[PDB]
Amino acid sequence: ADLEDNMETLNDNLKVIEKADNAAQVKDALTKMRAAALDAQKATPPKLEDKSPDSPEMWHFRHGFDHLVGHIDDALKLANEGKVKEAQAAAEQLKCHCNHCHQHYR
Amino acid sequence: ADLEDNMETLNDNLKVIEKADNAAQVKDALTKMRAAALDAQKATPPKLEDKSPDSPEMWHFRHGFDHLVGHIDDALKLANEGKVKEAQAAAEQLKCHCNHCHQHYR
Ligand code: HEC
Ligand code: HEC
Ligand code: NI
Ligand code: NI
Repeated sequence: ADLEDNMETLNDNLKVIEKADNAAQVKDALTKMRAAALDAQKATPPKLEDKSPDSPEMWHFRHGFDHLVGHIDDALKLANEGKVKEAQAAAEQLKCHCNHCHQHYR
Repeated sequence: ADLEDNMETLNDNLKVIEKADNAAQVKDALTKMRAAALDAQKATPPKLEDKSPDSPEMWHFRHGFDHLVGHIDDALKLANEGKVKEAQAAAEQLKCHCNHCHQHYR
């Protein structure tokens, strides 16, 4: 899968969590988001195609996925503890991670 | 200044920027936010007193302020270009940083 695919997965599944018709859909969507974020961390965004892997722009891009994965894991822990409403509230706060990275690099 | 006064400065100046309609107003408010964030960048929240300076929790707290200052700096550059509406949109996006740190450490 490519970066565009990963971003579609992130977008669809964030919306799944918001509209989840049952509690179990939340964990499943978070699981897919986690994998998409780790896959996207290994891509080069078009606006950074000139930059080397050691460039500060690429460093911040990769770090954004690490941080998103950490907050996905926090929400997964809540869901796995049965605190699914808390997990859904935590998932809503993931949008700020999308917005921040996009501000820089989308 | 203390943490609570620094936080009040950030809180009030976000609204100053939203209320503004010219580049000088936005620049002046962003400059005040920058000074507040810096004054608190080296401090320690109550819930982290018993933590090493290099602990993961302290490191994430400090990265919170460093990253907020970076995005204030980016919004300042927009104001300095006369890009009032873009600077205001960047300022509104700062709220993600506020809520992210609070949810971890408030
Ligand atoms: C960087 C660390 C990112 C994070 C976190 C998220 N996204 Fe992203 N996104 C990023 C880039 C660099 C791009 C541009 C990709 C390109 O090839 O142009 C995008 C793009 C999107 C898109 C549009 C995809 C397309 O087909 O053009 C969507 C729908 C999208 N991103 C969604 C999305 C969501 C919902 C995120 C949070 C859960 C998210 N992204 C995180 C970089 C980064
Ligand atoms: C961590 C890196 C933070 C960032 C970024 C922001 N804030 Fe914050 N805030 C933080 C702490 C640890 C605290 C509590 C301090 C304590 O000793 O309890 C706060 C508190 C506030 C408050 C309430 C003030 C009070 O006296 O309780 C407000 C109104 C506030 N913070 C606003 C605010 C805004 C608008 C921010 C972004 C622009 C922001 N904070 C960032 C830690 C951190
Ligand atoms: Ni975090
Ligand atoms: Ni950033």
